[PDB]
Amino acid sequence: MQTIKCVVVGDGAVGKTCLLISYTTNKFPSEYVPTVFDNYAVTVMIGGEPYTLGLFDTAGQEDYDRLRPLSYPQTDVFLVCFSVVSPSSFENVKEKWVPEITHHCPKTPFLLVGTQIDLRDDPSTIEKLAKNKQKPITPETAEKLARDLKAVKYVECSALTQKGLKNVFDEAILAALEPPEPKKSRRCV
Amino acid sequence: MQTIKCVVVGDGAVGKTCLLISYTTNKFPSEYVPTVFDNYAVTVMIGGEPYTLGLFDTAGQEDYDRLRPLSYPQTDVFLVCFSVVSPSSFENVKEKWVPEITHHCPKTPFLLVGTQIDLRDDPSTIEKLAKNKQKPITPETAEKLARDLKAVKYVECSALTQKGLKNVFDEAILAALEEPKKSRRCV
Ligand SMILES: Nc1nc2c(ncn2[C@@H]2O[C@H](COP(=O)(O)OP(=O)(O)O)[C@@H](O)[C@@H]2O)c(=O)[nH]1
Ligand SMILES: Nc1nc2c(ncn2[C@@H]2O[C@H](COP(=O)(O)OP(=O)(O)O)[C@@H](O)[C@H]2O)c(=O)[nH]1
Ligand SMILES: [Mg+2]
Ligand SMILES: [Mg+2]
Repeated sequence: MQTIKCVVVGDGAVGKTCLLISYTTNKFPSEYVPTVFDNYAVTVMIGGEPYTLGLFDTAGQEDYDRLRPLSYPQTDVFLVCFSVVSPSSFENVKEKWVPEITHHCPKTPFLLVGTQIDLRDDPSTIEKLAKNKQKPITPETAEKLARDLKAVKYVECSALTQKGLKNVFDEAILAALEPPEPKKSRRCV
Repeated sequence: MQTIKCVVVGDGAVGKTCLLISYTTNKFPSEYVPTVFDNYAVTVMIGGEPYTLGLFDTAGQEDYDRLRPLSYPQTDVFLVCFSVVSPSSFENVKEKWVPEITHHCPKTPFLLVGTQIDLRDDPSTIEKLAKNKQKPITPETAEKLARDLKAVKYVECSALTQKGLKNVFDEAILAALEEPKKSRRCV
């Protein structure tokens, strides 16, 4: 009916699934994260006419490297997710994710989404980080990464406390608004 | 999950493509052989943890000279191949290959690989060599060059009889085992 496909991507355990399910049901899956890689839909009211926002989840694990890209076709905006309290995923945004996306979808915009920020203050997570890199990604450093990789922008959220969250998706909606007739329509293919 | 990139280089017709295909499939391409712009990813088991061995082929032809190096980055070890029954390929190892490789990848180890050894007796090949060539590169001779050009070592094989072949890659595996002090990764 006038679609907006947004494919979520990011290392594993980064909180991709919880982020979507949280956004869509307004309830963080506090007992079992649905093990199914599913699409989601939300009828957004952009302007005056409704738009179908297609939220697509992905399987991050390496095993899916050769398959994952299959869902990429016709995407409008991407969300490269990384857990604010696991530098691991953050490094991968650069070394793995952004490249993959660009490779397959060169004209498709993408936002850098920091996830699990609520944990930026959970001591045990900090005490665990101890391994010298006992430092959770800060907005300061993530932002530059956005600039370098050319992300439309950096937005961060907590699927647990709902903080930001919706914003991430508004930013996703606004970044995806393809032009009118223009042969320059970033819709991936 | 933990790789070892191995790029094969050598003069055309040296038996590069069959060397790979035969090693990976266990059967010499008896009726078809591509040009290769392909990649083979055998799951090697080093230690206790699996390693993905990336076998990359290259188009040796002069035309590809400025482009072929595009695959060089991320390489752990090199295989400079030359067909034992074609001195031409041999000379090119020193004059062409090692340098090219050296310049591009100054820290990446490489191995001197003699190919098509089984031909070192096919009369026709021999009698054709008659034109100033009573000798197909002997291991001893190649070995010498190995020392000179500082290759990790000289290994030879016959993609046809698969003789030695497997060894070539083991040596390739052992040569590429990057300690964490200095990574010979071609940048
Ligand atoms: N007899 C023999 N010839 C070989 C062997 N491996 C390759 N060849 C010969 O190689 C020719 C082409 O070599 P190829 O592998 O296509 O050379 P490349 O382009 O250097 O990879 C084939 O037509 C031959 O059968 C081998 O071990 N034994
Ligand atoms: N505390 C906290 N845990 C989160 C948050 N978002 C995700 N998780 C957790 O992250 C882990 C994996 O998240 P999932 O959504 O399953 O990650 P995926 O691999 O990216 O789909 C689980 O422990 C979730 O309980 C968040 O904002 N807060
Ligand atoms: Mg998931
Ligand atoms: Mg070839």
